Amino acid sequence: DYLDIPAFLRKQ
Amino acid sequence: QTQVLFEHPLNEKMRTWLRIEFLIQQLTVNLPIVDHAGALHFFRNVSELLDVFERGEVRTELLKELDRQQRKLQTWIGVPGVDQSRIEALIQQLKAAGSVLISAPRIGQFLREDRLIALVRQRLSIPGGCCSFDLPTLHIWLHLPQAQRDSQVETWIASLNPLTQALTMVLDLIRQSAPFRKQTSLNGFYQDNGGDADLLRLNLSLDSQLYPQISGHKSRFAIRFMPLDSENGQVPERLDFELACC
Amino acid sequence: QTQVLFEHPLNEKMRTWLRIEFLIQQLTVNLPIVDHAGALHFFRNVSELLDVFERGEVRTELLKELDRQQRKLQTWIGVPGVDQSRIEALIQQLKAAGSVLISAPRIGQFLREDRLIALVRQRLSIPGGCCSFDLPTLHIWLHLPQAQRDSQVETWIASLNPLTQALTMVLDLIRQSAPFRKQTSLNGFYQDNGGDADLLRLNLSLDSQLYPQISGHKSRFAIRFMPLDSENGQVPERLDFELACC
Repeated sequence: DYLDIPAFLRKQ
Repeated sequence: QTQVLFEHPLNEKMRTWLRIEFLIQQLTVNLPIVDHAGALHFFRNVSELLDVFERGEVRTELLKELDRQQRKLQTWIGVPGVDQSRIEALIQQLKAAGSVLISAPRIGQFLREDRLIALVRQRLSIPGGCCSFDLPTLHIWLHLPQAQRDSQVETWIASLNPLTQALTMVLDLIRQSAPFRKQTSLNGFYQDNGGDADLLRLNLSLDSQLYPQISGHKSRFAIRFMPLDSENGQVPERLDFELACC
Repeated sequence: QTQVLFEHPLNEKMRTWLRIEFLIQQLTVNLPIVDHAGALHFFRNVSELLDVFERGEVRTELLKELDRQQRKLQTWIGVPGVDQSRIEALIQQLKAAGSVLISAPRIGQFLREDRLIALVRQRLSIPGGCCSFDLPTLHIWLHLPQAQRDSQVETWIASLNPLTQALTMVLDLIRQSAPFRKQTSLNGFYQDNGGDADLLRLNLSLDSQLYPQISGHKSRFAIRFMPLDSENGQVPERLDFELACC
């Protein structure tokens, strides 16, 4: 669910 | 550091993008233009861009994608863990590049009208036709003050900014939209489904000296790994790499 | 002050030689190779060279030229004032260059039969066919240990040594056999009889805003000085330039 999100859209 | 990056367009669209991206990168690689060699490298790449531009309108299809990406971005709002502050930025950059791409004049038109580039293109089709006795104007142009050349070159490259902006943003988004899933091809053969994929990305071992020879098929495909040295290089039974359908 | 050297072949023979001179020279200009830019530059020049080889009889015309220059220098043997030590050395160089060239296999043989060259040379008639997806082979090669690419590039350049040496001497001697002489153009036009000359060497001042339109036919040539300002500037009544019929 949280890792399913692209690394570049993933921060705080 | 120890892996090689290979990319492959799964459709004619992504194929035109990867090409136009490459040709544009080249323009700014060997700058500034000082000698005859450098000049040829520049006008040649420019000429290739003008060849692909004639085929069809890259503007429309590139705008289409800018919006497609704007929609992909907004489906991520709400999802716990998403840095939505970064999303709204991209969505605006997309719209910005969208307007800029629209307001600007026909793609590469400024380059086509350029008298110098016009003459140089004519003699690119001839093997040794870009010599001094063939291109006097270009020979003088290469003896003018360095500042003048940088001036014209900068301008030539700037006229592609509207395209360069939208292009680099679309591809950059697509490249990061999907992560690298680890795979293992035995006997040097791989077969999987791409789906709604436009791009393939492969990270092969630097030491394997192998490269993917991907073949297309509807939405699926077929990878055939072959050695750089077909006279001395080997293809093992186990090939652990990283794939990513974007 | 500041001059610009224009050279114009007075026949297909010299025309080919100047082309080859340019291409050969290019190969060693941007060494060593590290990226796609440096590679494509090299591999493309190697291609235009090969295209020049198969379309003309360079080895033949060059072996005959060496013989001509030998006879030319021979006539100076015994002549008072001439440095016999210098001429003899030169004769033995032409004798050895012609011997080496005549003992070496067909020109470009090694390059034309090379695995990688063949691949890269094929994907040159296509605008963006030299990318990482159309040319995987070239991609991995740019990642091999340096000493390896160094070695390959070396042996590739060396395969043209018999040619490069004989060609240099011929062109050198030819440029040395006729000094520059001040000349005057009237209304941006000039004409004379070339005779037994293979090359025109014209020196023009950069601040003349003019570029030479050299035309050739049979035994006579015609220079037409034209403004860079595309018929917006004007042509001086008389223009002082330097011209050498080699």
